[PDB]
Amino acid sequence: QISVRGLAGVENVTELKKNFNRHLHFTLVKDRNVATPRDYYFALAHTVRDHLVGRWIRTQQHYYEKDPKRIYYLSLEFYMGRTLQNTMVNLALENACDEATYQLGLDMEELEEIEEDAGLGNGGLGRLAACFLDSMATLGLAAYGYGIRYEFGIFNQKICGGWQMEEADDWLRYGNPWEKARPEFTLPVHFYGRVEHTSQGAKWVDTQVVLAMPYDTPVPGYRNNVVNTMRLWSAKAPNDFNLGYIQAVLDRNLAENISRVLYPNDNFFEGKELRLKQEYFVVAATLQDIIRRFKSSTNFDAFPDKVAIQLNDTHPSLAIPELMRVLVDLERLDWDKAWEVTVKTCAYTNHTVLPEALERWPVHLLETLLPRHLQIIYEINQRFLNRVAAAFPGDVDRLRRMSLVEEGAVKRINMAHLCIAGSHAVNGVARIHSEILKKTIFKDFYELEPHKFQNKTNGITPRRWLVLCNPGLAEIIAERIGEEYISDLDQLRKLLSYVDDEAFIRDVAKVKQENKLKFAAYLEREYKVHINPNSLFDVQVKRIHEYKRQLLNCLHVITLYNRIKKEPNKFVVPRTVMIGGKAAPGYHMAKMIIKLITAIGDVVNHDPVVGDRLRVIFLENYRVSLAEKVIPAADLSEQISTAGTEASGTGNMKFMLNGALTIGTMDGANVEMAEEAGEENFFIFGMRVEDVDRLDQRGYNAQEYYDRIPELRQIIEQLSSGFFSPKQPDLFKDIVNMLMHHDRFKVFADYEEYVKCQERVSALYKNPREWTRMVIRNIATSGKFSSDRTIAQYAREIWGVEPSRQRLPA
Amino acid sequence: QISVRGLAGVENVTELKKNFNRHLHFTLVKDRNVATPRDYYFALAHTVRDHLVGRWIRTQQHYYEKDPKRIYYLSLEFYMGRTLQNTMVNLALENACDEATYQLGLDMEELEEIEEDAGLGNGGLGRLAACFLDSMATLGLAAYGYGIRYEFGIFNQKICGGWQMEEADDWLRYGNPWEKARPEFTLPVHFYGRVEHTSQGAKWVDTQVVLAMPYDTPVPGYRNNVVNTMRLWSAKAPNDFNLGYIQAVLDRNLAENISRVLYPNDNFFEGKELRLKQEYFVVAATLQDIIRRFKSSTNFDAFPDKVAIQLNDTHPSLAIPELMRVLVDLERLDWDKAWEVTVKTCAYTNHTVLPEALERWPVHLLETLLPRHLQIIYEINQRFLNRVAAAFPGDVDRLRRMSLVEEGAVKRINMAHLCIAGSHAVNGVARIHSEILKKTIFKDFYELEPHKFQNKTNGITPRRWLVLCNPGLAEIIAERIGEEYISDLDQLRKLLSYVDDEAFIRDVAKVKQENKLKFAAYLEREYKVHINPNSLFDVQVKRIHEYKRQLLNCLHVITLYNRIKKEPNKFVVPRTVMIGGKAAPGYHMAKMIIKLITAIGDVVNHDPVVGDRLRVIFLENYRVSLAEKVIPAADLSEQISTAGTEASGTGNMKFMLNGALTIGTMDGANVEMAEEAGEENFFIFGMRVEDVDRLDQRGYNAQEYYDRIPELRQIIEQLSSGFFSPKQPDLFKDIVNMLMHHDRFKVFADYEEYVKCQERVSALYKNPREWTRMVIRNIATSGKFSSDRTIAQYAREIWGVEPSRQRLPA
Ligand SMILES: OC[C@H]1O[C@@H](c2nc(-c3ccc4ccccc4c3)n[nH]2)[C@H](O)[C@@H](O)[C@@H]1O
Ligand SMILES: OC[C@H]1O[C@@H](c2nc(-c3ccc4ccccc4c3)n[nH]2)[C@H](O)[C@@H](O)[C@@H]1O
Ligand SMILES: OC[C@H]1O[C@@H](c2nc(-c3ccc4ccccc4c3)n[nH]2)[C@H](O)[C@@H](O)[C@@H]1O
Ligand SMILES: OC[C@H]1O[C@@H](c2nc(-c3ccc4ccccc4c3)n[nH]2)[C@H](O)[C@@H](O)[C@@H]1O
Ligand SMILES: *Cc1c(COP(=O)(O)O)cnc(C)c1O
Ligand SMILES: *Cc1c(COP(=O)(O)O)cnc(C)c1O
Repeated sequence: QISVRGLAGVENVTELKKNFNRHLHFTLVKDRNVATPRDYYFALAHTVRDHLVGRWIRTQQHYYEKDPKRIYYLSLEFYMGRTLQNTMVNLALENACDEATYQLGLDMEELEEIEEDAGLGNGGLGRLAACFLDSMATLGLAAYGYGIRYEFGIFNQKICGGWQMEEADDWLRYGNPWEKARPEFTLPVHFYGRVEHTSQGAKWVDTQVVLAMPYDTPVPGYRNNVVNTMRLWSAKAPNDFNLGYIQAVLDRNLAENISRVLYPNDNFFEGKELRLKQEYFVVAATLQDIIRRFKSSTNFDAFPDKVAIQLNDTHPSLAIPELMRVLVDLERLDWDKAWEVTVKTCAYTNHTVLPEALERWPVHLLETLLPRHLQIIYEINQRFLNRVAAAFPGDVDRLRRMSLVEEGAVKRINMAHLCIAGSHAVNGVARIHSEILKKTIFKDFYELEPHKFQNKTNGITPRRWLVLCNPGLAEIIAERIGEEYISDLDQLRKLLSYVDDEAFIRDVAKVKQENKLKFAAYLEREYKVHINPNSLFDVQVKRIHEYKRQLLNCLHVITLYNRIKKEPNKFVVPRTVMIGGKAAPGYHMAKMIIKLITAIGDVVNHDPVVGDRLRVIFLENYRVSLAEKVIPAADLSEQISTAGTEASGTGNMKFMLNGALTIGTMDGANVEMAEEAGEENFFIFGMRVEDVDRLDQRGYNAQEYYDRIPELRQIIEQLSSGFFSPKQPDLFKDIVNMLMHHDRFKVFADYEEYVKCQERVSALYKNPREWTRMVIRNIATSGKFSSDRTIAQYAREIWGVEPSRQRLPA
Repeated sequence: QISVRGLAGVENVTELKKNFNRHLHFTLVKDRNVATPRDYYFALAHTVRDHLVGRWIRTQQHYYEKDPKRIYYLSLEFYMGRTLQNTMVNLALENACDEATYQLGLDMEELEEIEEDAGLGNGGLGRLAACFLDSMATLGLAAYGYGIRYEFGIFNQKICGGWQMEEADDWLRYGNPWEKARPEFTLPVHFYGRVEHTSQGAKWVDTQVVLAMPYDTPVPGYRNNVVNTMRLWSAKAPNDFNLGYIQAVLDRNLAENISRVLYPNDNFFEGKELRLKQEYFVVAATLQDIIRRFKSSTNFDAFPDKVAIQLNDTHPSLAIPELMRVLVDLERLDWDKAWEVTVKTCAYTNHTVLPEALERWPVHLLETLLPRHLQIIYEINQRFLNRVAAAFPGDVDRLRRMSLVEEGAVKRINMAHLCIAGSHAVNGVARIHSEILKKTIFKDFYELEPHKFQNKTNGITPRRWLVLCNPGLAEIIAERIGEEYISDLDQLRKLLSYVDDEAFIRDVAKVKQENKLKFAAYLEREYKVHINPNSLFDVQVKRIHEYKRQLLNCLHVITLYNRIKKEPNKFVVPRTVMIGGKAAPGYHMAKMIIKLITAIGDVVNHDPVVGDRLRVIFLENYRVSLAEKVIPAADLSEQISTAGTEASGTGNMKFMLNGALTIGTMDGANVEMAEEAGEENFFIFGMRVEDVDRLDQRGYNAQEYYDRIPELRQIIEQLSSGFFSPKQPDLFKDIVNMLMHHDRFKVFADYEEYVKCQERVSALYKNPREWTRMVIRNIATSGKFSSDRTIAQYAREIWGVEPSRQRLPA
């Protein structure tokens, strides 16, 4: 059908067909008379997977021979989503598989919908790791993603009576055809115990052992025959574990619980023992694998020339004292030499400045669980602070501020401080965020070691986030500028030459309308919800958080509703307002925000006077596969966090690439997006970081805004009085009370400017041709936000390796 | 190499080779440069498994079309052992696979040793189920084995300091290539709750749900292209289970523990809740599957014409009240009609008369866990006892004896009574055992319903237990009488014509010597133990139990030792005495017996005066794969249980078929073995059942034997005084005290006759030609003990179906 999907050659189609039938028979043990769509999905998955095998084996063989510097990306989260389509795209098999299945009487799109998301992350941080793996493979880097194979990923969200309910995501129930268990490379991980000091160094003894069993998933690069590995560890008890008899066998679950479930908090630290066990488990198993591979190339001076470890936030920070432990206690290196190796090997990426998100582990927990690591952390701290004292003599308050050990009611270790001390590079994830790091929370560290601090603005992979989810747009683009942009997204700038081309304008607008029709249809089928496909699709999808200000969106929606009720017969641009995202199960205010949104929908969607001029829809169970459907359908992207709070954002970039205009604050990467597209082509509003600081200095008083803005007062009165909850009039009191007396995110302060900016959005939507022209200017300047650009920068500026677009032989 | 192993055709060998290489690449994702023997085993297993698929699909298709009566064999235990060789044997692929692997530079025997036993049973009862499945497939019956897929089977036994230690049998660690998960046929099972009575019958409500997920294993018949199914259920929690958040997900293990571990007691009832859950779980899931398959053929009058359910002991006895529950509560049949259907569908096999082995469940447990089933059991009991009262008016003690409900400190349900009331047939497992049932524990039931009681003497499959484990013997037999005997074992009678044939005598003796050399070699390799291969191999392998009297064997061994010490320079026939078996982890006396055996070895094996005239070896970790090695090597089979205690025995039959002579009591199937071979060709000794009864009537006084037999007194003094435990002189006091004051199994009473009989064994071993002639007479008359004979009898006399030796088309 479409060119970017590759060729459907007769020989290939014929071979895919027979391999599909072979798997259906020999692998699934079914005949076509009792096979279900799920069986057909599996037969296709095994057929496609077979094409990865040769490339996977030859890629790993190649790294063994060439011995390049290896990149180890450590993360507690990898939000991969579905794998089938991505694999076809990267191997150029999509059209051929479409043809083969069609000849077999099957609709491939239908089979794709059967696959479960691999949801081993919470949101942005996890999904960034996934885009990064795709880019590292596409750029030919010898890169390995290491994490935990959670049995249960991020929970499935059900909405019941307008409230979030959670159910376990049993993603492995039907099997996972994309992983290969490797029980032969199982490794031991130690916990608890005690330290004993001998004539010959420290020894960690009397430990409990848990086994780490690896499962390997292939990561194909884009049409370059490179297939890298993501290795995820699963916890297993040893067979003599606890070894009356029956109870000892049942108690094996204590050990195996380490890999059972993903902690479901986004941007929030919960200091539980099980989480600490997960963090050490991934680090300890991974480092043994790293050292093994390094020895199979005795002198660790070359270690940093052959190994880079990138810490995705502080969650794998124990890699620093673990590497020291191994080098000092096991390999017998002197401390100073070991520390030199460690610093040159490790680099740290920070993804947040919110205080409640920073990891500060109680000393008593580390003391019990990881006694030798605590000793090492203390020694690191003493040596570090000796350097600080030498650099800033007499500055005693600096010593307390910079210490890895925090004093107080309960002593804690600040893991960010540990990572900075033990890494040769520290980066933020968007220019404004990296600046904020140097000016505020890490200022002291920047003054001691300015050379460590860098920026690496985030990106997204244009394979998944354009070619895969929006083939219509990819095609009309390729028609004008060829296919090269898929691995060189900066080529999209060539599209500026078409901003006055009538045919292109029409095609861009047509693709959006088709995407909107398709999404409107999906809504009716799977959720029996009707929507007007000619309305402006106004979408805010991301995790539910106070800092992301879904509440500000709600205030605008109610404003719109109230204005319609006031002048029913006045024309207003019709909108469908869609808000989706998951709340952490323990985050009460986030759960209340979900209920407010559905409550607003209950009123608005059933008021005859509104008609279909305004609809408010809560999109249930937002996840990667849903993002792939809704983002291509969106007209307006809401990126409205309080300035200074969203470190980068990446949903923002997905919307830009897919033909939505953005309404947003000057926060995170929004700043760079506006810079690339031009401020005239972006709907910017609200306080800047400097304005937020000014307000904090004089004191934020929400009452002032309530007193001066009658439309806002009306909304608050509606909320308090029970207008949106007739049977439970005080249902939203916690929300009102937060907004009026302890709003850390200054929702009222940006309300007036937000509403006025939304009016400018509506005015532009009334002129389709100029709306589309502005869309073309955004798509055309989205190239900087490819994760290929991001990864090339990490490679050259942190890891010391050169990317390559050269193909291995098939 | 050898004929019974089939043909090695060029086309087949070529195809096996390329499929082996294909699996190594695509399935295992390895190249030959990093592959290990384990990878090679897996590649071979997948290659062989592919040959099962077509036959498996076509067999099950065939049953769907023809709609024959289906046989459901319900068991909590299936002791399958290894699958690779058995599969090759039954598909005629052994020689071809041997040739293919040899051409690839691999030794197939080596690869076979990598496979784990599937050890989902304790011993005889579990292994009987496995032989039965093989026979049902070989006889073309539409038969299904249903059980539980335990994550951990029977524990691995390690001996440390002469004591048994247990370690978990993590048999699934590397995967199981022989099963197919079928998550699509998952079914709900209910627990707890309460009963509510409506206008329209009872309703079981407020239950907790556990899901039963099936895994299917193929069961190939011998060269007939039939492949039946063994379906084993695994426990899974529902996704809303327990649904703070993290704890709710971790608590899923409560539900999943149902299928975690096999209870490791042989012939001993332990009344624990988890065991009851396992029993209901298998029954409830299985019955839904049965009914489903029956409806997909509304009138249940035909149910017994289309379904037979065989209960392997009382462990699945809840099938009776569950079937009633489904028919009465769900399908709305009247009670009397439902009971008629149930009785005609169910049949019960009893495997023990030991009181401590009989299941008697506390009423309070059933009341809490299965409230509706308890109501039904009460109703069954009332109606049954009404029949008894009508038949035996005024006999009130009979009413209390026959009741399903036992009165006392704690009320219990007698599950054997339930099974008899609810089955149209009840059988024992050897003629003497079936007689014992009618004369003692089930006498009252036999008087009420004589027609229900039958015998079905046990058997073993001659595929695994001759062709597979003793190819040398199978071949020298086939040379004389052709290959037909492998599925018609009665043809072995033809061998009586060769009892005076000098060439045959020599060949039989040669095969035994080769087996003994091979086993002696295995001992040195894997256990660094040296043995004299010219000695008489005297073996007792079976679970460790007081009733099996390993202790009597020990007394003979010590007698032999003491006699040598007394007259060192007198010639005695050299023996290697091997004893193996597992003790239940909580069975203290059994663990003490293991320690006594190793203790005797420590003394005997290191006494220079004994030399290699006597060796005592404890065979560690006895299991099906070890049985396949040691049984072909044995000269003397010890089958020495107290008369009346071993219901049948099946190890006895394995030894007979493999060229060992038997020393044994007239117990279980030993009686029928002696009858078939002739008493002159069997070493029979000891009390008969009638003698044991006589002694019990006058009172067993062990002191009498001690007082009259000086050789016995000497042994007891040695045990008490610390001769076999220098550092812990009173280590064996529990044993001595049991033997002298509370021996339920009358070890001393059979001692004199046992020792004298062992002397006759030694005298015959001195004459190789006559030893071998007697061996030929045993092998030649072992035909009755094929499980094909047994299954043909169940089919004709209980299930109402005809066996068939006709081949399906390949
Ligand atoms: O090896 C992990 C899984 O191995 C499956 C298995 N997987 C593969 C396999 C084979 C090829 C593959 C190629 C790409 C990605 C994944 C791949 C996986 N071979 N065997 C078993 O079916 C499953 O129970 C087990 O957990
Ligand atoms: O850099 C990728 C993304 O990382 C998100 C992010 N996620 C987390 C996060 C994610 C999971 C966490 C779990 C425990 C403790 C803290 C945690 C913090 N921190 N930062 C940022 O909010 C977003 O702007 C960003 O684009
Ligand atoms: O389906 C059960 C197992 O399915 C394996 C699988 N097994 C088969 C299969 C395929 C053919 C078979 C033929 C005979 C016996 C067993 C057979 C099993 N196909 N897929 C997966 O690799 C494993 O993770 C999963 O538990
Ligand atoms: O019939 C097969 C075999 O069954 C054995 C047998 N095994 C059990 C057994 C096995 C497991 C049990 C678990 C719980 C409670 C009772 C249990 C009883 N009962 N009988 C007999 O001892 C043997 O002579 C016999 O040949
Ligand atoms: C991209 C993405 C995110 C990140 O969105 P932000 O708006 O940057 O927070 C979260 N969840 C999913 C499923 C995504 O695909
Ligand atoms: C046959 C067999 C048994 C049964 O032996 P008995 O001597 O009849 O108790 C027990 N265990 C294993 C492994 C077997 O193969």
